[PDB]
Amino acid sequence: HMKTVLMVAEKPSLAQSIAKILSRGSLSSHKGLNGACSVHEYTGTFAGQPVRFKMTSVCGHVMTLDFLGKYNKWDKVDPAELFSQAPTEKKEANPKLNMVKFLQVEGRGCDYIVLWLDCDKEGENICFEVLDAVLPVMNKAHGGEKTVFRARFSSITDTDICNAMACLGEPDHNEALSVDARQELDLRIGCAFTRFQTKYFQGKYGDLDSSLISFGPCQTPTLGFCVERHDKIQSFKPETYWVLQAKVNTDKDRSLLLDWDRVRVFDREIAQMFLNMTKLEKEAQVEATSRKEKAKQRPLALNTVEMLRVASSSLGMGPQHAMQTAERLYTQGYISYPRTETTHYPENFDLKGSLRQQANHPYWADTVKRLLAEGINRPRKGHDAGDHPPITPMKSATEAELGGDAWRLYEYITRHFIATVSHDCKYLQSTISFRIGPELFTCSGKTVLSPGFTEVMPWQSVPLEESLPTCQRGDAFPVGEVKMLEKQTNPPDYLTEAELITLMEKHGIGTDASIPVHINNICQRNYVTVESGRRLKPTNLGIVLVHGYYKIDAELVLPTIRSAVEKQLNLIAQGKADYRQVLGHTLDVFKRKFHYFVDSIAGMDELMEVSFSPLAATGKPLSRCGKCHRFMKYIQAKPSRLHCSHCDETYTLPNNGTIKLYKELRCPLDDFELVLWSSGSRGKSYPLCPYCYNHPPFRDMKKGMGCNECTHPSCQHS
Amino acid sequence: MAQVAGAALSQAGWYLSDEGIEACTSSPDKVNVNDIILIALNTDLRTIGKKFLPSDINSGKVEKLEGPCVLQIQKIRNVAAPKDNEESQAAPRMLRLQMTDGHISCTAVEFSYMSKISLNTPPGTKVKLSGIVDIKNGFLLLNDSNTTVLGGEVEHLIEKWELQRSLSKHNRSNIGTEGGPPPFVPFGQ
Ligand SMILES: [Mn+2]
Ligand SMILES: [Zn+2]
Ligand SMILES: [Zn+2]
Ligand SMILES: [Zn+2]
Repeated sequence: HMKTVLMVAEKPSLAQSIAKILSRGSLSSHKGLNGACSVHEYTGTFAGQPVRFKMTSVCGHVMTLDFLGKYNKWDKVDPAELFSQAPTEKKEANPKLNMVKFLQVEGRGCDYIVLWLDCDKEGENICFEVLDAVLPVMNKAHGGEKTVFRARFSSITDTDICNAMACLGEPDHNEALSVDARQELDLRIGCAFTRFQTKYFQGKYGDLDSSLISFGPCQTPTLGFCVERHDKIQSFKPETYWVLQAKVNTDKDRSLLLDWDRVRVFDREIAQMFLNMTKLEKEAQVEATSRKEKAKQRPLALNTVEMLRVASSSLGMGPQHAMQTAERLYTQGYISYPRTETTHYPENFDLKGSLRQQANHPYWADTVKRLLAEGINRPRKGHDAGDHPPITPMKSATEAELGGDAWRLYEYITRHFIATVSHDCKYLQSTISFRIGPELFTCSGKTVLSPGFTEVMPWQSVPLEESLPTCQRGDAFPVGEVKMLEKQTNPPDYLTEAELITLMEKHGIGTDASIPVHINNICQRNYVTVESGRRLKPTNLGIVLVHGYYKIDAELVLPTIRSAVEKQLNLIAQGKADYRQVLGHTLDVFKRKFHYFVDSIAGMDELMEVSFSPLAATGKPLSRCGKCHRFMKYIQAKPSRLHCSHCDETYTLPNNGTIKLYKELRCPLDDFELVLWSSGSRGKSYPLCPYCYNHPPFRDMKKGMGCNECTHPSCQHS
Repeated sequence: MAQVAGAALSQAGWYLSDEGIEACTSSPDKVNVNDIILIALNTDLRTIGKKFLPSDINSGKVEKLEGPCVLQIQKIRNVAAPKDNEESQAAPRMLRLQMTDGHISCTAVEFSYMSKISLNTPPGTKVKLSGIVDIKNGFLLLNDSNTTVLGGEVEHLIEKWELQRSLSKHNRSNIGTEGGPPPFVPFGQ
C-alpha cells in the first residue's frame, strides 16, 4: 500500500508555490479547518517507494513564550522573582488559528516529515515546534529509518526546490536553543524591569503615563545611540575658523576657484597674516600638474544590512517596511532570502543565468546585452559566513506585475546585481597646484573615461565638471581676488536610520536581522520620531529614560552586555556553548543589576519629577551648565536638585541648608560653575561642583562629597 | 675663566645672565660650556637668562630675529584642528608655538612640516633658532631650516604639563566603584 509524507511551510503562499514546483502541475488542494491554511496533495517518490505527499503551512511562529499566568499579573507580583523563579511556557501564538490541532489532525497518519521552513536561525525554532506538535501522532515506523527531514534552500525557484529535495538534511537543535535562549532572556529581563518601573511610576506624576516606560536588552542600547547623538547636538560648542579662497583667470572668462592646502585656520591673526602674505600678490605660478588614472570600485554583493541602509537613505523606506517588502518579494520568488550577511557569491552560482533572465526589461537592456555578449566580470571577493547567497534577482519583474515600494526594492536589487557583475568606473583626476606668494593652493577635477557600473547606478556616477586648463609647469596666471571667510563649524545632525544600522552592526547588537525589529519597536514606542531625511529625533520620554538608566548603571545602556550575550548565542548556534550555563549567568548578572536598580531608583525619580511634573519644575535660576553654558534651575523639593532644561539631566545637592553662587568661578575639569553650601548655623561653607558632587572624577572619592576632599591636583579650591 | 666660559656660552647661543651662570655651576674652580648646557637644559628658562628678544615682537614692528637664539616652549595648540578633536585629519596640522625667553613671550607658526616638534612636546623644551628667522604680523615663521629641538626636561613644568593627562578624564563612568553598580564579568568557557 502507498504510504504518505508530510510537508510544512512557513506561509500558505510558500506552501502553494513549492507544491506547484515539486508536483509538476498535478496538484490537488483543499482548505483546512483553520480557515487560513490549505493542504496540497500529489503523488511522487521518496527514498525508494512510491508515496503520497501532503504539504501544508504554518502562519509564522506557532508558539510564543510567556509566563504561567499567575505570574503574568503586573499588579500583584514581585517583579524580581521573574528571573529564576517564574516558570515559562509557550502558550499558543494566536489561538484563533488552532495551528497545533490543525497540524495534529493533518499528521494523524504519516510516516515521513520534511520541513520547508525558512533556513534562517529563527526557522529552526518553528521546525522543532512543528516537530513537537506532530511527532506523537505519526507512525512509530519499523525502527532506525530516518523520518524527520530538513530542506535547505534560498530562493523559491524551479530546480532550486528540486536540489533542495535532492539533499535533505536534519534540523539544528543548537540554533533552536539559541533562539529559545534569546526569547527567554528578553522575556525575563525586559518584563522584570518594565513591570517594576510601571509599578513604581503609576499616578505619581501627572504628565507621565505608567505604561509608556519599558526596558529591553536591545531597545535601550539602540536608543542609547540616538540619545548620545542628541547629547552631542545639545552640547556643541561652535568655533570660528577661516578659509582662504583664491580665484584665478585662465584665458579670458574662465575662473578657477582654488582651495587652500591648509584647509582651515582657527586663529584670526594667523588668517590675517596669511592674507597679508597673499592679497598684494597679482600672479600665480603653477608648480605641479598630475593627470593620473583612477578606478572607482564596484559595490560588493548586497546583504541585508546594505539593503536596509539603501532602502532608508535613498528609497525612503523604514527598516521594518523594507524587510517586509523583501520577504514578500522572496515569497513570490523574485529575490533570494533577504536575511543574508554574506557578500561573496558562491562558485556554483548561475550569474550568467540570472543576467539572462533580465534581458528584456527596457531600463537595463543594452547593459545586460553587452555584458552577455562580452565576458562576465567576476564579482568582488567578500565575506562568506555560510548563510544564503546574497540578495539577488531570480525572476524577471515589471512595474505592472509588481507594485510600489516592492518594485522599487526589486529595481535596486537588480541594479546592484548588474553593478556587481560589471566593470569598474574609470576616471582621470587632474590636479593643478598654484603658488601665490608664500602660499600654495590647489584645484582638482574628475573626467570620466569609461562609465562602468555607473550606468546601472546613475546616482553613483562621477559628477561632471569642466576640464581644467592644460597648463605646463612654470606658467603665470592672473589672480582676480583672494579673501578669507568666516565659516563656523556646524553641529552634527540627528542619527539617521542608515547610521543606526551601521552602528548596530559595528557594536554587535542586533543579529539574525533583528535590527529592523528593534528599530521598529523603539519607533512604535514613542521614544524616537522619524523626521525628514529619515532622522531619528529622540523624544523627551526616551531622553529621560536613557539618562536615568545611564545615571543608575551605564552597562544598562552601553552595547557591551548585549554584544557578549549575542556572541554567546552565536556559539550556542555553532555547537560550542552551554544553553543552561549562559542563561543562568546572564540571568544572575541582570538580577544583581536589577537589585541595584531597585535600591538606587532615586536617581531616575529625580529626572522624572523635573521633566514630567509641571508643579514641581519651577525654581530660581542658578549657576551655568557645564555642557550648555545655560542657566540651571534650583528646585526646592525635599531632594534639592539642580535641573538643566537644555540637556535633560539633574544634579543632587546637599539637604538641610542653602545654596548660593560662589563668585562665578568655574570648575577646571567639567566647566560647571561651582556653588557654595551654607550649613545652617553660622560657620564655614565649602565650595561644591554640581557635576563632581554627583559624578566623582576620581575613584577614591565617592558620590555625594564636595571639593573639601576633591583629591585633585588642580581645582585650587580643594 | 668663568667670564670667558660665559662669553663662549653666549657665542654658542645661550644668552644667560651672570646670575644664571653663577647659579648653574660646578666645582668652583673650573666649569665647561658642556656642563653649563647640560645643567641649563634641565633648568626652566624663566628662572635664569636675560632679555635678548626685543619688547616689540608681538607688536608687529619687527621682521627679523637674527642670531642663534634659544627659547623655551610653554604651550602647543593645533590651529588646524578645533578644540574638541585636536586630532582630525581633515587638514595638515599646523602648530602655534608659544615660546618664551623668561622675560617676553612670543608666538611662532609652523610654516612647514616640523617632524621634531609634535603635539606631545613637553613644555619647557628648548628650541634654537639659527640663521635668519622672519617675523610678520606678530608671529614668527618656523620650519626645519632654522629650528632645532635641544631636548629639554624640567620636572616642575613637566608635572604641570601632566594636566594634559588630567584633561583626559573619561573615567567618570561609575563602573567598578566600591559603592557602585555590580560589574559584568566576562563569560566563561
Ligand atoms: Mn521567518
Ligand atoms: Zn545642560
Ligand atoms: Zn567639576
Ligand atoms: Zn574640585
